[PDB]
Amino acid sequence: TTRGFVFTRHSQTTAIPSCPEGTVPLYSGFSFLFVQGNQRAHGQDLGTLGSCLQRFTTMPFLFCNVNDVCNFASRNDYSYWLSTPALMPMNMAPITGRALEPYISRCTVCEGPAIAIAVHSQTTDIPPCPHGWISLWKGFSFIMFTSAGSEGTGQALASPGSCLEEFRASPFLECHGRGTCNYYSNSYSFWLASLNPERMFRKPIPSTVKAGELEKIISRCQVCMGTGFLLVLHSQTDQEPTCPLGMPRLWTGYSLLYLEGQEKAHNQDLGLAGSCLPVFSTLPFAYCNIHQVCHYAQRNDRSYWLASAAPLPMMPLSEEAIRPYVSRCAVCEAPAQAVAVHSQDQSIPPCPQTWRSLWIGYSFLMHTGAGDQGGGQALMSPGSCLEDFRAAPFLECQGRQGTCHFFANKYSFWLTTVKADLQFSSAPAPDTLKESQAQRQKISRCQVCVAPGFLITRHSQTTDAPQCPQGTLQVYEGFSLLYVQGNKRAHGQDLGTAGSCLRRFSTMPFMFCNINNVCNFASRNDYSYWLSTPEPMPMSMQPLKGQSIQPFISRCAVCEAPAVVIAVHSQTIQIPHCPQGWDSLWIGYSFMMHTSAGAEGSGQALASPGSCLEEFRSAPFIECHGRGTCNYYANSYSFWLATVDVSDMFSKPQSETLKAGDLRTRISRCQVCMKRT
Amino acid sequence: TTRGFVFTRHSQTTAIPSCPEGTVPLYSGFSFLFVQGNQRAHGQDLGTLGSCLQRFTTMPFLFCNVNDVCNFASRNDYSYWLSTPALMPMNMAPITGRALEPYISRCTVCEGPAIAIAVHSQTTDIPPCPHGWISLWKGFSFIMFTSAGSEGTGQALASPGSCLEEFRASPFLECHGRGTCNYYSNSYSFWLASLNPERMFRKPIPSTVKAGELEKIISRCQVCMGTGFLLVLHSQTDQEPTCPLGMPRLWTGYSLLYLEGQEKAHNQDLGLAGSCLPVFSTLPFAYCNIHQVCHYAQRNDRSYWLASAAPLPMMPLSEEAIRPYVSRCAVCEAPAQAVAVHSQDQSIPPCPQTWRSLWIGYSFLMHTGAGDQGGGQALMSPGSCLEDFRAAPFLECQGRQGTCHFFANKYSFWLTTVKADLQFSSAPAPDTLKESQAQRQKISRCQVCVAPGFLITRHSQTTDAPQCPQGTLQVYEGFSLLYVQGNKRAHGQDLGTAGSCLRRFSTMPFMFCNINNVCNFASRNDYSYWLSTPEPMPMSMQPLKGQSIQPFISRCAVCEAPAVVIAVHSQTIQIPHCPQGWDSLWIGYSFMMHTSAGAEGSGQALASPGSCLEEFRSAPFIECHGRGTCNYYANSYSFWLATVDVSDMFSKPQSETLKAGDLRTRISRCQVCMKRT
Ligand SMILES: [Cl-]
Ligand SMILES: [Cl-]
Ligand SMILES: [Cl-]
Ligand SMILES: [Cl-]
Ligand SMILES: [Cl-]
Ligand SMILES: [Cl-]
Ligand SMILES: [Cl-]
Ligand SMILES: [Cl-]
Ligand SMILES: [Cl-]
Ligand SMILES: [Cl-]
Ligand SMILES: [Cl-]
Ligand SMILES: [Cl-]
Repeated sequence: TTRGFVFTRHSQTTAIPSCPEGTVPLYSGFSFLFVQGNQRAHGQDLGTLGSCLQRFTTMPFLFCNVNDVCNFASRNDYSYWLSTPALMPMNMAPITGRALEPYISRCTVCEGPAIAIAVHSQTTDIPPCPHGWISLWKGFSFIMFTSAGSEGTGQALASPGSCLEEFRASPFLECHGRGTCNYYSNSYSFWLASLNPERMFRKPIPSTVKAGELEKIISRCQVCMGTGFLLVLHSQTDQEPTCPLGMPRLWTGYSLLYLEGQEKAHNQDLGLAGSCLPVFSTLPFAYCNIHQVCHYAQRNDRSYWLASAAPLPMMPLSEEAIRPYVSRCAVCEAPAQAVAVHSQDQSIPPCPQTWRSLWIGYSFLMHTGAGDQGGGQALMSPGSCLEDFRAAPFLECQGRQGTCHFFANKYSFWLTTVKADLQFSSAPAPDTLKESQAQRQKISRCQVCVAPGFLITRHSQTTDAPQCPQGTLQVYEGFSLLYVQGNKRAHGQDLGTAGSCLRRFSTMPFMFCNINNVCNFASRNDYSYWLSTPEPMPMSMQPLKGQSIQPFISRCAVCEAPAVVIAVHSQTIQIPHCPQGWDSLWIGYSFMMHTSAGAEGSGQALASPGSCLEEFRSAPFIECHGRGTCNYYANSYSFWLATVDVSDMFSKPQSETLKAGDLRTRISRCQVCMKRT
Repeated sequence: TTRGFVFTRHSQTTAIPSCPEGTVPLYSGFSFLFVQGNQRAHGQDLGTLGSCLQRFTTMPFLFCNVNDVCNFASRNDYSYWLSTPALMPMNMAPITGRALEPYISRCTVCEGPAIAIAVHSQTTDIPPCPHGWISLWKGFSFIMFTSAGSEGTGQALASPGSCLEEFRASPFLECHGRGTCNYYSNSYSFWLASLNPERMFRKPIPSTVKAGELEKIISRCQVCMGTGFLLVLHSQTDQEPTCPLGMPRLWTGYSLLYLEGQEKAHNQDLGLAGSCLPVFSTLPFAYCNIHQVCHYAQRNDRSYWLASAAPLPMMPLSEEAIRPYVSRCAVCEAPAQAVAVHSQDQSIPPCPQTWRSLWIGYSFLMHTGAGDQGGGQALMSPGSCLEDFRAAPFLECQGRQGTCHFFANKYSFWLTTVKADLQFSSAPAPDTLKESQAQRQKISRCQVCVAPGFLITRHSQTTDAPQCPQGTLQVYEGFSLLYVQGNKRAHGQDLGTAGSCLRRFSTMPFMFCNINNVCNFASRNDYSYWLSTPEPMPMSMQPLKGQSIQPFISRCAVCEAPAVVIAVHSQTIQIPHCPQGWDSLWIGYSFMMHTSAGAEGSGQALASPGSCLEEFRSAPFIECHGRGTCNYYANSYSFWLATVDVSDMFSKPQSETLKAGDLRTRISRCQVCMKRT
């Protein structure tokens, strides 16, 4: 019955969890939440296999530099794991060694015949599964978390990872490269709140709860399995959108862009059903601390939503005045996966023949709100294809104040057109565009299409386009885009997805727009980052410009596969076996995250082929700028999953500095696998 | 007896503190710690008059945008105040309204005949004052603090503000524009630790203490008054420097650059005695939480120190191996204040005649270490003039690990030479310099001189240089530098100091250097920011380049004054009176901080003339880039101290959005005053 749809279940105890009825176990492990390296957090969604590591260690990664030197457990980095209810020592000492085992949650990776999703009631009642869908488990609506330095990450709200079966004010441990784990007083968990749906557009009522009553303010959820895929539509108006003909509507709601707790953004991809919340609030979440206290509407947190085209307000909108400004959404049951295609051109890109066209739009890439926070869309996701271009596509809600507003620091970023024959030859030509039609003519266009198969991306890490893996068919060739950085905020593209493969290269493939309806292209200090090749730097070590950039940029192919493709990781020097019933596509090294300018960066999902780079490189990417230059920089860092022998589990990490020939002895291996059908 | 040397004393109770014997009170108020606006913290040193505000409110500032609109208490910003021992409600409810009064510490601003400094024992014993100096009070060694989003700030370690008379695990309250204040579980205080001086170069011993024993790990201090000024020397070698002839040596130590707690840097200016710590440690501090628990060496914090010229290590230096790599320092008693003069030229700038020359060096501007953290030097401070140029002038110590190392992401930033006759005409010419002599020839030179008077800076906010205020003499004219941003990290120059007045303009007045001994100028994506003029943007709204930049840049004058100059702020629409015995220099508006790209920014000290801008402007500064462009941007924000009527004190801030004609009705006024002699 199984067809390659893989999810994780977490016990939150020392017990290894059983797979739900109708699904089969692939392997079990320890519940891995996120890493924090060079002050940057990078997580693995709890519903995906990347959150289940077979080998526990307080330091599951290492980092490498442009001098071809790697450092393991030798600086001041962190890892975080879901915990059990085991009580900590009374003297508040940390735990080390094998004594850690009773404290770490266990997990099991399961394969099912169809996708598993989470649905949330946003009340204290358990929501029903969508009609026809089968219940896998019930739980509590878990969103995000922060710990050291207020760094953290979150769950996609339609992922099973957003539905924890046991409520915990303190669901996770902070661990150090030093070998210790503990709970700390700034370790915070964030949950969807139980809301009054009649008060959507009214000021939140503050509440503080203590042990014995914490669950009275927490939303409930179910994880459900049903055939088909989820298609998400955002109207960008105050009217609910209608589903494509033949696709049943599962629910409607309000277009959630991101939530911000303790000044840390947690975004929902607009193409995923977690971006469609049935119950709006200026503050749809609460947070809890390790002292078994939860606070709702007691500090300074906020929310961000896609906006309608109602006229810009001159001052914050209060309570009921908010309603006409929030975009609506629908979640529809589709027979296959929808993807966005982008042209980097004024012309609308056609859907491949036999692929059903759903809508056409403009290429929406990323956004920044208050502070240095923001987020962005996956270019392979329909959430990157908005039917209506808007310089100001989103609003901010001031949480407790019960208002929303468009403040002047809001930026939207859009993929731009690129002249096909001028690639490399010239620097981006800066421009400032003040009229909406002028702007629309410089923005990349897109079309959302239903694909009969699955798309994966492969990167050659050379100047030659790679071949697709056995049994797949090349769709197009391109250039390996790793991430972009706009207004200092980094936003990545999953290297296993088509957004990491742009058909046209530019050092500045996007522009930004403000609430004054003025857009600026290549006119500030922004970046693009690309996987790179073995090409050595010039002896002068000056940045490359123009045609001299070409030999440095990795190429890629997007490949059409007949079945689902995943990556698995051994955490050893051995190649991990593909799960039974899956066939090998390629092998590689476990690539997890990266940072460069301002220590901003992004990372890979371990479940994705993008986490399995076929050639290890201490310096796998090059940094480009809107002014038309590219170079390597001394603070460009790569992060890799580490090997963990049985003797490395639980014990103090053996800190080490490794030079060139001895690097890959500590790098985990991986295999990219495709379900056999 | 008084001669214009002004400091603050804090009671940490509801009692208004008396001034120490031999000093006279100027006014009293409430103990103000820092603001957090647009996710950026900006503090007022607790030893300075900026930490004593007469009118308490939970929202003492507002912010303004490039559309000439200001917003007061309408977003999600914070203020922080020193607290009393008053107990909070049992249900953990926040406090609002007049009920806040018993919780806010009081302060008194005092004038004395000479400077007041803090000295720290780094033990549980009280240190003696330097020989001949008079004790003002005793206390506990307070460094820094973090709260929401792990934002916070710190005290200069030779400031009286680093010596709190009562130890408190929870010394401060977090307040909101909403009108609430409370303690939160992530509100952390950081203190110098009690250290074993025999274990300076050994691994820290971890400790966790609870109520009743917290002070057993906390350093003690005294605040002392003595005639003369402090001169700080850094050898950049493992040998202690010798004081200039005629200047008694007060102490020697190790060159502290910055400390990092919860991933937040707190820097010590290298020209201030807080950068010279007698007792080295890889972790010289501990932290406490509001649950009356303090932790030493239990997490992942670190320290940074100036380095010697010993050869670069291939792996971290462990314990005793550290010693030859840490720079030494001396603190000397000087008869007048020493300042740095910079040439922006290969030629050494001469000391003004009659000013005593102390040393010559290279212009050291800023630095970045792990993550997005770092700091920098005031160009008027001798700490910006290092005798030996070093691409890698500082090292990082990994705290608990008991190691130090030079990792590849470390950057040093140096002020560069500027061709006098090429200003404005051409964009900066990018260059990559790989040889030390080549680098030294592109770096600005400096000389440290003893000045017989005091220097202040005035900004015209027009294209004309301003006149110096009455009774002062112009030293030079220049361009108004507000701050720089390198590797995304912002670093400001106090607008009341000569570092905010550069004789030569460039959009890129600095370069950066890495541990591979390679320096890069105008070759990445860095910024400079300048006070601006009334010049309107071009209709195209494209960035300015070349000679078109000139009409946008504010000019300044540096002025020599016969006596100390301060600013005072009314928090009302009325001009504050100068203190008795002080004469008026100019009046203005209370300018506190600013942010632009990435919401990075800097701010002003309320004690400084730099916090008193003579013309209010919603958009007082323009953003320039290393590529040679300048423009205004929609996220360029200014922050101003707000007016607080008696009816605004304690009560809920009356949130308001203000347009152009009604802006200054909510802007505090100020006066710049000079001691009459
Ligand atoms: Cl580490
Ligand atoms: Cl803690
Ligand atoms: Cl809140
Ligand atoms: Cl604004
Ligand atoms: Cl740019
Ligand atoms: Cl570099
Ligand atoms: Cl506010
Ligand atoms: Cl809390
Ligand atoms: Cl620590
Ligand atoms: Cl490194
Ligand atoms: Cl630059
Ligand atoms: Cl802008």
